[PDB]
Formats: sequence, C-alpha cells, structure tokens
Amino acid sequence: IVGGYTCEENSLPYQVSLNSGYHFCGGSLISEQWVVSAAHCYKTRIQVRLGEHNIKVLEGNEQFINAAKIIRHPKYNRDTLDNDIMLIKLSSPAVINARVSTISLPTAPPAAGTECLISGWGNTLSFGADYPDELKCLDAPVLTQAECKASYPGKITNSMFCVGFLEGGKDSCQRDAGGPVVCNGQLQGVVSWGHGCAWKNRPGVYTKVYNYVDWIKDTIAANS
Amino acid sequence: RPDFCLEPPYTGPCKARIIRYFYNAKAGLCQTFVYGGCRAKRNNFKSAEDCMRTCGGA
Ligand SMILES: [Ca+2]
Repeated sequence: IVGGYTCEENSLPYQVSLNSGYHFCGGSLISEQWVVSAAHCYKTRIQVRLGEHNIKVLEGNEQFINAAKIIRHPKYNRDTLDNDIMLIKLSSPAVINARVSTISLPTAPPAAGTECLISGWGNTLSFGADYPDELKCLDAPVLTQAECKASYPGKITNSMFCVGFLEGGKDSCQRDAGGPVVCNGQLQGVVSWGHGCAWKNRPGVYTKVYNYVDWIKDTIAANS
Repeated sequence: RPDFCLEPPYTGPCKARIIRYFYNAKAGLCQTFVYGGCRAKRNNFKSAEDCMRTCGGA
C-alpha cells in the first residue's frame, strides 16, 4: 500500500496472508473455513496466516492454517487477468474472535464514488522498495468504468474495476494482491493488478467480487 | 549470450510478491528480484542455477 497509513492493530479481523516459505499475497476470510484471494496468487501448497498485524512480531492472536483446497476460477486467464479470483478452503475452521473474523460478500455492485478500505503488507515505496511488517490501510473511492477504461485502454474486462486516485500517489502494490477492497463492510474487490503502483492516471485494478457471489456459494457448497 | 539476458528484471503488472532470479550483466551473476506473478519476461528464473545455465556469461 502506497501513500496509506498503518491499520489500527485489531481492526481488520478478515485480513489474512498467504505464505509459502514467505508472505507472497493477501486474502480475505469470508466464512469460518473459506478465504477469497486472487487467482494469480495460486501455489500448490499454501499456509494461511490469520490475526496478524505485524507479520514479524507475534502478539498471541495469530493462527496458522494450511490450505486444504485451492481453487482458481475456471475461467481465469493468466495473460489478460480476466476472472482473477480464487477460493481457499482451510484445513480446519478459523477460531473466531476479535482478531480473526469474517467479512461480508457484496449484495450489490461497486458504486462509483463510494469510499473503500484497501489493505495489505505490500510495497509502500517509502524509501525505494519498502515491504512493511505492519498492515497498511488506504481510503480510496470506486472510480467510474469510464475513468477505468480511459486509464487502461484495451485491458478492462467485465471482471474488473478501478479504485484509487487518477492523480497518483496512493495505490496498492506488490504483495497486496489477493487482499481486500472493503466498501461499507462488504468485500467488493480483490487486489489484482495495475501499471506500476501509484502512477498518475493508473489506479489499481481490482476483481469485481459481486460478479462471483454465485460461483463462490456454489463452490463452497460443492466442497462441504 | 541471449539478448534477453541483458534486459532489466520485469516485475510486471500483477501484485503478488514472488522471489525470482534475473541475470545482471553488470554483476556477471544472477540476483533476486520481485516478480508480480504474471507476464514474466525471459530473464526470470526460479533458481540462480537455472538463471546461470541460460544467461551466465552474457
Ligand atoms: Ca502479527
């Protein structure tokens, strides 16, 4: 997260990280046993960490749960990034408490102008490359599809939308992928891609979670 | 000796943080870099050994 701030320590119980020897992506806890992430964050083996604030300093609230199933959307396209969404079933249900809890799926599509909260342990660009130990947060508005397509001619599919600032300076960045864009308590976006981070006229591009509610519900049910 | 060995490391548009190796012709060795998870160029390897086998000496 570039140009953001440190999230309040306890405050985003739904934010998880994906690990495979090291932290490589984020994710969101949507039910006791299911996590939503990005398809480009797929690895054959993944350990999900929950309840983290500082990924290097344990405060006792942290859980370490292996992924039992890792399911990319069947229509994920690794070249165009169309349908960049993924589900992970935890090997055991998360223990629910103040530091580890779920976020709602969206009940309506993202509305332009709505202020959202984007979070993760991604590059902050604060001193050249800077991968922070503490979870970072960014308040940022949903942009119109017109603004999105103007920023990325040729590249914005139906699965995608932009959240951020056309002026640049504030954005998600590397290691943030798979993490949450939450708007009014609902998971509207998954951190996906962008041209650079925090460039002028190049806001982050996010997967539109609302388009996948049925797939998510069906997938979860098919894997009970 | 391939020319792609002389290209700077390419993070790409995706926002994962994946460790990969690239050949640094100024260094004469392979070094680590951050790969975003998609659209890799050819100067991008999963090990330093693989990297040197393809690009070493370039
Ligand atoms: Ca922690």
